[PDB]
Amino acid sequence: LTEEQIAEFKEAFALFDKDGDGTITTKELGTVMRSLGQNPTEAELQDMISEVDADGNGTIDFPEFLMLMARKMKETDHEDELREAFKVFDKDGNGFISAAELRHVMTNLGEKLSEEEVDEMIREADVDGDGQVNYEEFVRMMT
Amino acid sequence: GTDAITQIENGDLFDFDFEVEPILEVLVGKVLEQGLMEVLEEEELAAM
Amino acid sequence: DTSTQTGTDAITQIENGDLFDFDFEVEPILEVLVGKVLEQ
Amino acid sequence: QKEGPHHTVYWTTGERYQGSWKDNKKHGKGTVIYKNSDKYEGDWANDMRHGLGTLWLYRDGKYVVRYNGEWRADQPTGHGTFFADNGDTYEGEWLNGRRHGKGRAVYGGRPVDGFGGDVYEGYFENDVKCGPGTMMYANGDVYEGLWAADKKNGTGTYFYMSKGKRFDGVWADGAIKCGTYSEI
Amino acid sequence: EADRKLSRETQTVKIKQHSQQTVREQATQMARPGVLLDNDYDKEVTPGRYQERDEIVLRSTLRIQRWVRGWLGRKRAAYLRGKKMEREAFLRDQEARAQSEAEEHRRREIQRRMHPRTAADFEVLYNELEAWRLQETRKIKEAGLAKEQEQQVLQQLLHKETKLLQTIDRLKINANQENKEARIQHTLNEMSKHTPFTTRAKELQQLYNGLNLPLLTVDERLDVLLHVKWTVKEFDCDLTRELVDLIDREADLLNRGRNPKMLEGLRKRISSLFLNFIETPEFNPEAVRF
Amino acid sequence: KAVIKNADMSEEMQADAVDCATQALEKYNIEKDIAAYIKKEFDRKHNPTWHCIVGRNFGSYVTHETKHFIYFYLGQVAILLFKS
Amino acid sequence: KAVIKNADMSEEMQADAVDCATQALEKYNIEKDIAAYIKKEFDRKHNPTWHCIVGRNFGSYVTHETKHFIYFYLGQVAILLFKS
Amino acid sequence: KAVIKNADMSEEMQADAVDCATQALEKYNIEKDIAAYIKKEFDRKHNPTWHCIVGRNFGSYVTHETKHFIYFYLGQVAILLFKS
Amino acid sequence: KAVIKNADMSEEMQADAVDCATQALEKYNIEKDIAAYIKKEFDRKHNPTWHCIVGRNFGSYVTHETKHFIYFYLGQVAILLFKS
Amino acid sequence: KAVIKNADMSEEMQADAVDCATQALEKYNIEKDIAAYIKKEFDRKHNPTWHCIVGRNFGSYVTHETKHFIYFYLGQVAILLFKS
Amino acid sequence: KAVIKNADMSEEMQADAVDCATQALEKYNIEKDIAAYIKKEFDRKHNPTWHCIVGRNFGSYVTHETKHFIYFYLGQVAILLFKS
Amino acid sequence: KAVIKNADMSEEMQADAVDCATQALEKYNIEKDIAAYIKKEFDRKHNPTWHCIVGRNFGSYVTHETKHFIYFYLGQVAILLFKS
Amino acid sequence: KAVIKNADMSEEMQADAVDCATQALEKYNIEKDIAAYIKKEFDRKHNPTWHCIVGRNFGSYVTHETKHFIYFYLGQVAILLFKS
Repeated sequence: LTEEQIAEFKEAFALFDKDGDGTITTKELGTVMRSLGQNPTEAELQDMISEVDADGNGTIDFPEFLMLMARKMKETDHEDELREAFKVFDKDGNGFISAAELRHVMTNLGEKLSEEEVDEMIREADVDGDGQVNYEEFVRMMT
Repeated sequence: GTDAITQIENGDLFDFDFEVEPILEVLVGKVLEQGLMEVLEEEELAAM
Repeated sequence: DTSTQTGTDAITQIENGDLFDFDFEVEPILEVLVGKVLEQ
Repeated sequence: QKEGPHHTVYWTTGERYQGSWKDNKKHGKGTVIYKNSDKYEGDWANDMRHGLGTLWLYRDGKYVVRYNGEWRADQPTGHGTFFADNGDTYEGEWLNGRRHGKGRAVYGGRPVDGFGGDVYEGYFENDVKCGPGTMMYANGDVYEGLWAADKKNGTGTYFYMSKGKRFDGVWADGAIKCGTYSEI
Repeated sequence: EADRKLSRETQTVKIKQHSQQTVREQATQMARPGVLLDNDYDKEVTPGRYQERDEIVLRSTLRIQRWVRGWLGRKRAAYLRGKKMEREAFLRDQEARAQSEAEEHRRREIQRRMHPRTAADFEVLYNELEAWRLQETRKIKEAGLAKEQEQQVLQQLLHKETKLLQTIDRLKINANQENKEARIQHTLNEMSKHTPFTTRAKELQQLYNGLNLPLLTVDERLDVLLHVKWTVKEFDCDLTRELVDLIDREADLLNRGRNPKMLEGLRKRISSLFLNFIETPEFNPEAVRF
Repeated sequence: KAVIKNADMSEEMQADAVDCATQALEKYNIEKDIAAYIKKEFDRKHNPTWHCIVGRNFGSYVTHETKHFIYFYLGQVAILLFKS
Repeated sequence: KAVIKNADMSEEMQADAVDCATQALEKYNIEKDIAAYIKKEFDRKHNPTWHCIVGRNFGSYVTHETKHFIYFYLGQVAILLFKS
Repeated sequence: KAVIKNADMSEEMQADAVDCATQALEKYNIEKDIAAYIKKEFDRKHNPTWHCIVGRNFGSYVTHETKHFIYFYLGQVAILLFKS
Repeated sequence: KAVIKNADMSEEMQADAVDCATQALEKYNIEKDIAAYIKKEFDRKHNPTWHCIVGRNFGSYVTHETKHFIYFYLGQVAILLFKS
Repeated sequence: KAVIKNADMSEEMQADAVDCATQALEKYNIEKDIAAYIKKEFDRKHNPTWHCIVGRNFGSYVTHETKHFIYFYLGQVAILLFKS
Repeated sequence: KAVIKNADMSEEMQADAVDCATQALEKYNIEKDIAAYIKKEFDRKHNPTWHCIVGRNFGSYVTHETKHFIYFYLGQVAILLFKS
Repeated sequence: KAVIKNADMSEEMQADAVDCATQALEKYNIEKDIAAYIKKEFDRKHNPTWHCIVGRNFGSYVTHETKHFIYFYLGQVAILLFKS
Repeated sequence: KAVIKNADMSEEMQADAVDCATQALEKYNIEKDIAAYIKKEFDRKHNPTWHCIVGRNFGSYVTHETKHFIYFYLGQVAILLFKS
């Protein structure tokens, strides 16, 4: 780990280190990975967790955290893969997408998002409820 | 502010080709076959 | 001076000989060809 | 010595005092009239104190009783009642004027009736109140809280008994600045 | 007399756009030899591949879910960072204000040490000096030496003590004078807080702060002396005589022309007699205050 | 329960404003109507002129007249009331 | 080859329909069965509303929702794929 | 007349369907005239929207809503009816 | 481009106002900030009497003098500017 | 007898509109007459600014005041009623 | 071949509308696609707050500001466009 | 704010009168009414009769008698009051 | 030419007062001195005692002794004169 990455991870870890003991609970491991700028899936998260808490203490130290971080860090998706992913829900490559189809896929396929997450997404993105979504801006806000 | 009632009326926006396509097509096929039929009939009559 | 803020798919198909009664249609062909042969 | 319940002690214009006399002045139950055109009858005590006393500039003074209550060092210095003509009726334990003490000042005429301008109940500090108290405005509303010579930024409770609401908050140097209006 | 004319009102609110559609029909006619016939305004086509798009969209949804999880974590981190920086500002600025107030108290104590204006400040100084004496003599005793030079050290120490006590006396005189002047100003202020007697009192306060004035000239000085003399000449009893006398002495010895630097004691006497004139019931119908 | 996040009004006048706002919210649906009601009320009770502004999301800076400027939140909306 | 008897869709949608029909023709040998297969595959494949008719002799007049329709022939068999 | 091989509809609408089908098959030759007459008459009476496939060589798979479905033979023509 | 919803004000002063407002929106990015900025700018620019309100969901009826009323839209925000 | 094609509106406003529209339908049958009737009725009932589109063959794209938007086929004529 | 059936609008803006309609028919065919494109263009080009209906059969009764209203049989598509 | 230009009575009665005048200015605006009310209240409280004059601009001599003849301001409304 | 608006006085004594006021204005510039002359002569002439005001602006409401109350105007400056 470089000095900058070590500092960044100490900052975030201490933000999530509820009591400063130098370890973090497995429950917020995903938050940290997300907090660090990585967009990992729930499957990888569950794998890493499983692949790390054999002792059963249910905590993670800086060394193991740094190993997990470097690993996950090696496989990071680019911006274009994401643009394409957005356009996959954009039936005709117009740059818009029906809100009902988007919501249905988001809540019915893959790693089903929660209703709270979909509501927050629609709210936080200031998208017109009865319009066409210029996914390029929504994506920029989310990028 | 100002209320205006606009209604599309009858006999307006009228085209001519697309209104005659179907009758044209049906009549052409029909007439072709009917002509052929009458040709056959008249041939037989001529034989008689 | 002051400021403020705040539906089940069903598939149906038509099968041969349902609508088509072969005899009632093949009768006239027989009649015609025999008339032709006879009269001619 | 000039003493004994003398028939009178005469000076030029003097002091017109009748009552138990000793030490050449009023001492005992007696009434002293003095240059402020006023006579008060009390259980005097060298004017270093006074028992129950009624002070009143009467008819010539044109008033009934100016003050009634006990006196101590010719200041009432205890329970005393003052009655203006129609301005007010102050009943409270005040020493050396209404400088301290807890009492009621009805700031309105017609006090026996509800038409009275305004009552008051609480603590006084030098005319002002400066303390936690409570005043019924004589329309039903009551105020319960802290005062600092008025305009006190303190959490208080005002009772709209007519409406059925109560407003608790901060009279921030004024009658109102912020608080919460609620339904008791 | 006047009245208002009119007003206006506008209810700002959201206004979006929604679309409505209509049924569109098409006809297809099967073509067979016979009565059926048809104009050709048609097109031909090659099929191409067909959709297996479901697995693509499922993988896309998984990817987007990973992306949304990272973004949600990032947004929660940003809110946590915001609260963190808020609390850090809180703590740092609170400690800074506390340090500032402590430094202010320190400077106040240092100013107390420079001049002991308070009587308590003087009592503090006295007790501090006596503690100093005691500590000095305790060190000197625990030295336990110089059974013939002990007394010379003692004499030096006592001379120091005497010098310090005389300095304390001088400072006490100064403080008494300045406290006197301050309390005079305070009484003048009590003579200010609109009854006619009180208005005259405010005028006299203006007058007294004009009498105690430095940076005078001569024309302005003579003019203000004339003003104050006109003012004084209303009551005119006996003090006004001597105050005016000293004023006129200065006025003359100024008309003839003498260095105002040589007019120090006389200005003092004029100001004192004018304040004494002011400190009088009949001459200042307010002197009942004190 | 309710709130007043800023005020310039004499206590009884403030209680009157509050009761008026209640009776308006009771007898009104549209906003500009509620504003007109409340403003007409206060202007007729507390010596015209007044102005009222009622909304849900709006940032305000103004130069009011002393003891005539109140801001309070009730139910859904936030209401600003100030005399010319 | 291919004749488009009726269309109310984008060119891409019609191409997808033709491709779908040719893919279907290698699975279903009964025409109602081809219709069912196509309907399922376009149900998951496309916008949920659909209708499909396949045959060698039929003519219709349907009020159909705008922008989604195609009706075209491959070989001698017509395939109609549309959204209600 | 309507010989209903498979029907899901009410009596009156079925009776009007049989009368219109009989008149169309007796009086008219081509399919689309019958289809348009049927569609307009069933919008007029049955329900405002409908979808039909009439033919001689037509295979279809449909998701009809109950109280609206027909699949019947008349003469030598297959008539498929459903509302959408 | 700013839309004037309503106004009683001379044209040049309205252009002045829209210009100053767009400038304020360039400079500040908190509602009340915009309000106070425009208020002060307008007061300095023309006359002392001013009253600027900025928001998104506010309906207000306010008595106004002549020649001193403007209600106009800047992007998403709504501005109300009058003379006190 | 009113298929609500697309509507963002309270059920009660829909019903009140339906009642007044029933009186309109009993009065007239021509679309322009229907629109005049409808807009006059909702001018009398509510704020005069309203917009109604009535007809057999039309598609719109409109700007409507929120929580006031309805589009339904009431018989053969379709009515779309919203308030500007 | 434009025939301006009924309009309250400046002549120059009418000619501009005819031009825009020409390239509109050039670009898209769908009715409501044309109307949405037209409304976006006339929000950009002309003044805002428009309502558009590019229909075949409809009767509407709308209320508009003066000198902003248009209904013209552009080609044989009747296009109506107006301002709030 | 208010200065007693001439006081020819007891400071008690002067306080009385000042408060009386505050009440007067409260109750009325036309100086005639204010003087009327003050004079009534005073000939009640202070032994009829007295006379009250009020104005912005006058000047006069009076050969008054003891315990009367106050002359003060309120704002700039000068008030003279003396018993014949 | 003295005009007498309000009168409770002997027209003879009214004329008296007018001529007195003429002499005083002839013999004064300061209205305190007009008062002086007027009062002194009108006491000697008009059966003492009396009372006077001469001013530009004042309103009054007075209860006087029968037959001795006059309020009149000398040109531009008004004058009241009466008895106890």
